[PDB]
Amino acid sequence: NVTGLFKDCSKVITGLHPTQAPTHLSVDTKFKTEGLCVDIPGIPKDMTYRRLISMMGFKMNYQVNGYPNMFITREEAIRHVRAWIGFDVEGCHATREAVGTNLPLQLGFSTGVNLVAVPTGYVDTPNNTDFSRVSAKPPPGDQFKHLIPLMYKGLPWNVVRIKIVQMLSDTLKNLSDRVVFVLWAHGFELTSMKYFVKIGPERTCCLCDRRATCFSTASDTYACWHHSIGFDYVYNPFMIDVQQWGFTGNLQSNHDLYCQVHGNAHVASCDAIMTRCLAVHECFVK
Amino acid sequence: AGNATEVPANSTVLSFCAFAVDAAKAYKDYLASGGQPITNCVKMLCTHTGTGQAITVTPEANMDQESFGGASCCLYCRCHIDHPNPKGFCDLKGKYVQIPTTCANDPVGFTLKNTVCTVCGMWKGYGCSCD
Ligand SMILES: O=C(c1ccccc1)N1CC(O)C1
Ligand SMILES: [Zn+2]
Ligand SMILES: [Zn+2]
Ligand SMILES: [Zn+2]
Ligand SMILES: [Zn+2]
Repeated sequence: NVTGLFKDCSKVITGLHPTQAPTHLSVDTKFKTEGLCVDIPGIPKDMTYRRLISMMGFKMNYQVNGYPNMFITREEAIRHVRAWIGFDVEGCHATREAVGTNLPLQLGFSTGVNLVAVPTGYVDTPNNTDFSRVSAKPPPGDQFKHLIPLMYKGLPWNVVRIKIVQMLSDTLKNLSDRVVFVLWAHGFELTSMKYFVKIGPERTCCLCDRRATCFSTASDTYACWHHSIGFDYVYNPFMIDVQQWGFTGNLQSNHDLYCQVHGNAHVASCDAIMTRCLAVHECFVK
Repeated sequence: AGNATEVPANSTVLSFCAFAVDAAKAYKDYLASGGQPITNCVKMLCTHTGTGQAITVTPEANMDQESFGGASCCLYCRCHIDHPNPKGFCDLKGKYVQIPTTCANDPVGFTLKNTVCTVCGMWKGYGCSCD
């Protein structure tokens, strides 16, 4: 029994030395005997590897005192309709030195904003995990051809996450004390959130009594949407996956049952607008 | 394509700690709310006649310890997140770590909560000959 979370996507034929492998599964077979591992004199550690580790497959089903649930019920989401932001991500595929994982490329929101990131992954090395640019290509097919020019228009993730926090803060500061990301088939959106979301216990802002919605790695401080200028992470967001409400078929076919004003322009922001629109029609119309 | 590194019993705890502002506090809180410790560590077979020093080049478990692969006992290596060290490098990856047998059910939690004496090389409270 294995999971795809933290799958090693490198093309290295062998596993790791016992001192460098993060897990027993990832140790090379040559060291495995009698149910455990052995150190073998004369078999050295590898001092130059770069192994891409997949961030697909997160499971946010913990129940830890004082930490809020990220995924919320339809009833809780309805009460916080003013906090709804549709979110969709179009990815690119690892290539060359790695294969088998998707990296965020175009991040789209129901505000109409599309942000483009440099293809970046989590690469294990002999000393740490290096969050770095990795070789990538858009998926093949005419439905994905629009992503080709985006491979050279990306911004570094330290810039993209600041822009996400600024956009959310500007949109929501007079609407809600939180954000509820409205998703359709959430797996890749949750993988993309690893790049710009942090979690922890509920906190209050560094300048008022409002709950904290943002975090700064510069000062290790917390802010609400009003006081988050310069903050780089979204803190304790909420989310809901609309696809889990009983719909069959794709996003567009279900969106089109209630709405005709949102034509499919085939972009992350358009999928994010259709997802929020479908949720609004399903919960509030008629 | 690719090769799995993890088992499903660790998905929840690793996801929780991978997103936390404070991963060490999140792991401690996860255990206090009844969660299971991280499993699938690299436990070594050895002769239990070693020096007993905490962090070593080869397994050095004495009869009161077990030896593990160092990266596998490091929360930051297991979650693929930043290390707290100034330059962001790991002091356990590429070494073996000796853990008291009484604590070997949770090697990741042990390394998070304990300190190595710089003078004698043994864990403070679990072998240190200085105090
Ligand atoms: O033993 C492993 C391994 C590497 C990384 C993660 C898990 C297992 N390999 C032999 C070669 O096909 C890759
Ligand atoms: Zn505030
Ligand atoms: Zn619509
Ligand atoms: Zn480490
Ligand atoms: Zn000492």
